[PDB]
Amino acid sequence: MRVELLFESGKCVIDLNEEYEVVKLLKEKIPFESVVNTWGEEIYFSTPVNVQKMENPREVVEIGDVGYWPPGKALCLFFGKTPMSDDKIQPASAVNVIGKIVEGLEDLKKIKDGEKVAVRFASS
Repeated sequence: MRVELLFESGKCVIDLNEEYEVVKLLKEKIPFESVVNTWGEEIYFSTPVNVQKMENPREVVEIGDVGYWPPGKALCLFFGKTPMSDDKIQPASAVNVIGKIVEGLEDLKKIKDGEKVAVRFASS
C-alpha cells in the first residue's frame, strides 16, 4: 500500500505492507495533513491513527525504512543517524518496521520543523 507525502520543500513516497492492522486502519485516514516535526536527522508527525500493536518490532533500522511510533501516535522517517545511538541507527523506541522509504531520501534533509505534509495514497 503506497502513501505519497508532499511537503512545502519537496516530497517522498513510502510503501507499507498490508499484512498489518495499522496499514488497514490508516486507509480510513488518508489523505491527511500534519506538522512535520524533526529530531536530529529524522522527521515524524502526529498521525490521526491510534494503534499500539506491532507485528514486526525492531530496535534499529536502515537509512531507508519506515516504522510507526505507537507510544506518541507518531510516524517516523529515518534518513540519517539521529543523536540517539552510537554504533547503529537506533530509534526512540522498539518501533515496528512496516514500511519502506521507496522515494525522497535526499529531499528529507532539506525540510524544516513545519513544512506541512499532505499525505496521500500515491498512484495518482
